[PDB]
Amino acid sequence: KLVRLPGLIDVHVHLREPGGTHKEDFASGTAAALAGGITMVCAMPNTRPPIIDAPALALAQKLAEAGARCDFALFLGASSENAGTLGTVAGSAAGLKLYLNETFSELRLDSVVQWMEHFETWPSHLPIVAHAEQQTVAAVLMVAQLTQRSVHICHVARKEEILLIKAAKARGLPVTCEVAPHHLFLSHDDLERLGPGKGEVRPELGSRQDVEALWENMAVIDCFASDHAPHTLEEKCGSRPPPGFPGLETMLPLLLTAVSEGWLSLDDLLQRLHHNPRRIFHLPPQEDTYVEVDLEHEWTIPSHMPFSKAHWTPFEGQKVKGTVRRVVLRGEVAYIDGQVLVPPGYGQDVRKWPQGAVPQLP
Amino acid sequence: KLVRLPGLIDVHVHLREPGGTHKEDFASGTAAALAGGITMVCAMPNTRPPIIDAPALALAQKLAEAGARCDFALFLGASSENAGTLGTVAGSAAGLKLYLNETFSELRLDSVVQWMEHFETWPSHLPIVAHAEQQTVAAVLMVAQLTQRSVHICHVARKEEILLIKAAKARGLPVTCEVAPHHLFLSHDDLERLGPGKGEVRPELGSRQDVEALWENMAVIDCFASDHAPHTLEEKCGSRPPPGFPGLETMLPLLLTAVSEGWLSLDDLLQRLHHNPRRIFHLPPQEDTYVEVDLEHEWTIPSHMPFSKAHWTPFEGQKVKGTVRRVVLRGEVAYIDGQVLVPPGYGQDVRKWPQGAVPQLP
Ligand SMILES: O=C(O)c1[nH]c(=O)[nH]c(=O)c1F
Ligand SMILES: O=C(O)c1[nH]c(=O)[nH]c(=O)c1F
Ligand SMILES: [Zn+2]
Ligand SMILES: [Zn+2]
Ligand SMILES: [Zn+2]
Ligand SMILES: [Zn+2]
Repeated sequence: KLVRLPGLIDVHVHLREPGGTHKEDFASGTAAALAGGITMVCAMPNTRPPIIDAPALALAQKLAEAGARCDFALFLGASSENAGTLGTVAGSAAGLKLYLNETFSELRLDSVVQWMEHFETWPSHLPIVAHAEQQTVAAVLMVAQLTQRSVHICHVARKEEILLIKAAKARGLPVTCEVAPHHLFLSHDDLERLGPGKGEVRPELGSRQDVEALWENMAVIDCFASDHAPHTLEEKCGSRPPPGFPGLETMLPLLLTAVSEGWLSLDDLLQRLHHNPRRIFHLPPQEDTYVEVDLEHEWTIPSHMPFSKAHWTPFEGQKVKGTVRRVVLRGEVAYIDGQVLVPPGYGQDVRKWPQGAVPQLP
Repeated sequence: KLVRLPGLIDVHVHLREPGGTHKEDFASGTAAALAGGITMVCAMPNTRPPIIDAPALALAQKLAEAGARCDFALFLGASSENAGTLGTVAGSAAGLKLYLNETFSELRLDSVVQWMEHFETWPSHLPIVAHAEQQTVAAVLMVAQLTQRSVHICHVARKEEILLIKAAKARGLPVTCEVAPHHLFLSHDDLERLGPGKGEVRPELGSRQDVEALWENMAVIDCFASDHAPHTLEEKCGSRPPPGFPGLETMLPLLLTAVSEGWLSLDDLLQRLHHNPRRIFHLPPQEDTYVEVDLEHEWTIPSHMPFSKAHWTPFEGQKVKGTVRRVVLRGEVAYIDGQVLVPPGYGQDVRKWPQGAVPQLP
């Protein structure tokens, strides 16, 4: 007996096109998405060139429209130079992403005053999300209150962070957050197995106490999002390993295993992979779209999942219960039992749908 | 310049058919809904006969399918005799409604043990909502924790109640709630104008401090819902006035006025009249459905709105800014500038849509 789920949404993926297509491209990454039961993705802007101006966004839109197999929205990225320049294209993006900790030079902000400038100039009705670790969570929350608007915290990974967000919500502050599967299912205990290269990720893997705190505070977690961050094994095992894990193909099997174990309910999962992503990012419904899963099938994650060009996974060897059997996207069979059946280019930019525009006052 | 909104959802209406059709019927009440920018309603079960068994639900479904002009789901009602008997029809209903304070004999529960029995036997994946005032909020929350499931509190009307819910959410308990417009825009101060008959409503009108507490704690309010409770003027002004206000045609104009005044944002409104209703009750999207509003037009609420058979309103004389200009429902023009253009029977039972079934484990 298969269970029908709505089309799931991952609001945090890195699809590496343009400029890193040996790691992933729209076609391979959205294949990975569909195989993971994900029918809509929001793609981060730290590509090469990064999506920090209108020409780069225009290029990325065409690459995505030609390569994506599932539907998508594209983030714009904040830079030290583009505050106040994005007004005409802001509504066409998923939102604005701030890299407030480590990143490459083009996305680095050197002063909290630059964060303030972005919060002040980005249209107030559109989403802002932040990579903000440890005290940076408190700092960006302060900037949000000074400018009287909301903020969404990406990949919350620590007891410290979820408890700060919990306190902020108790005071009625408009903050939401997401958690990635590696911060719920991996910890320091796994670093010996993974090694120092494979294990590199930002936010880093937490302690067992961090993991337990995120589970205990599930009510504070608005979304799950993979932070699909593909790099090849050569790169992860080399002399300057880049941080990040691929995760699209493993995130739903891991969470379905947790559901089967009673760690959270099926509704808890669907709030965090469907309803709350929709409502935080104003993402439109997908007509005739659904995912059929088998909650009985037991399997062991292999050394690499079939589709991501990363060709490795930190979850190798984990026993899971739950698998994606079939995905229907806008009335076409998109995935069955390991076979992707929609071509590159089938996916669409949801921000161009009339129902995908963010409502605003005139 | 008109603003396009998604199709709004009111999860708490009384449409009085069967058995009170001089007060309202599916056709007139859903006309009122469309004129208020509402494209989907959840209808309460305290009709005559009340919707407390499978035959009554079957009758109500046909009456709604023949009379409704917008889409709908129908609540089942808890009784002293039907716990453990609703399993085969539960998934076809909006949810289960508990009347825990005043109601008529057929829906009265005489013991908290009967509440426990309903929480124990109603399928755990389906919604339960409660009329639960003052300490009854705490009592039903206790029953929800004893049975390890969620509950939704209807029309929260008091500082006492919203602060108790706030405390429950801070402890991570699965509770949501709704607030009706009369508890945000009317108070004790209005009882002299309204008189003792018109002013009868349950929950009663609150103090200015109650109203201010609900606004201050907007972050705790998950949904707005009208509690559209129509009775004729003759009945409201008679010797045994029934409690309740009509509200479908006034609720969005009132809240749009608040948005124009800066009391809450347009997003705050759409979370509470669209996204959160969807996700709490697992209600499906409506394809090709949207509402165009004019946020500039100033007008004064008259002595009766055009469509509700109640033919009166407690908001008479309130100055509002904001009006519904056009409603499109599933690709047909449903309402323009005071004219309803879809016939009785156009509306459908969303629980019969494949996307409208509540996901559950096998
Ligand atoms: O793009 C990446 O690889 C990446 N990887 C990470 O582990 N963290 C990031 O914040 C990031 F942008
Ligand atoms: O149906 C009604 O009129 C009604 N009216 C109210 O004012 N409160 C109720 O709880 C109710 F069921
Ligand atoms: Zn990041
Ligand atoms: Zn990332
Ligand atoms: Zn009630
Ligand atoms: Zn009611």
